[PDB]
Amino acid sequence: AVVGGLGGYVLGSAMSRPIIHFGSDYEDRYYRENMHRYPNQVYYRPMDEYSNQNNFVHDCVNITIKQHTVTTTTKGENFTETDVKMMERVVEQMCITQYERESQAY
Amino acid sequence: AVVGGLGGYVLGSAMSRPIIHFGSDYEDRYYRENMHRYPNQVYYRPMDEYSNQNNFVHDCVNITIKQHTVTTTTKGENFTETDVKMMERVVEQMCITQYERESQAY
Ligand SMILES: [Cl-]
Ligand SMILES: [Cl-]
Repeated sequence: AVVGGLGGYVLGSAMSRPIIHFGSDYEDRYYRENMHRYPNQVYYRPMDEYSNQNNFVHDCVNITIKQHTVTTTTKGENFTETDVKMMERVVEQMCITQYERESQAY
Repeated sequence: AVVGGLGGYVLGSAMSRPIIHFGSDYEDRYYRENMHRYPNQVYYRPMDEYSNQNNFVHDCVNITIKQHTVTTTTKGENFTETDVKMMERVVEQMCITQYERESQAY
């Protein structure tokens, strides 16, 4: 799963994901709980090619996220405690409905 | 991607994911925003095999979630507006760090 025109991009080394503080309590908790689903390294082009930080960082952010997006994974890889708790509730309701579907039609 | 011992399980038809109301504002919003990452149909065994709803629903919930978990997808398939906003912020910080890594060592 390689995004187009990745040639001449280099993958840097892992780093620690920044801890960010958004105002909202939702964003803060969401970020803690989900930050591991995001990249911990970026793609970039050689410095000998840039005139400033801004351009460097434009290509790096764009391509890093595109590339991270095309990457395959299992749905289960992504889920968290929260997802898990939430599927158990909704999948239970749905199985009760399937049950009713089966009793009525049977 | 088939979980073991799926034989004799049947996949029911899609339904509308229930809308659930948890007390917490986090859970409620999280669920709206994420409910589409969860199944909209379940696996189950023939009714002629059960003595009650509870057993039917035990197998159905367990296997449906296991099976949903092993299912492949792209990381980008999973992301939402929120994930996207969040990656743009963290991937920007990281690209700034990679930048500093490159300026110092260069
Ligand atoms: Cl590096
Ligand atoms: Cl059905």
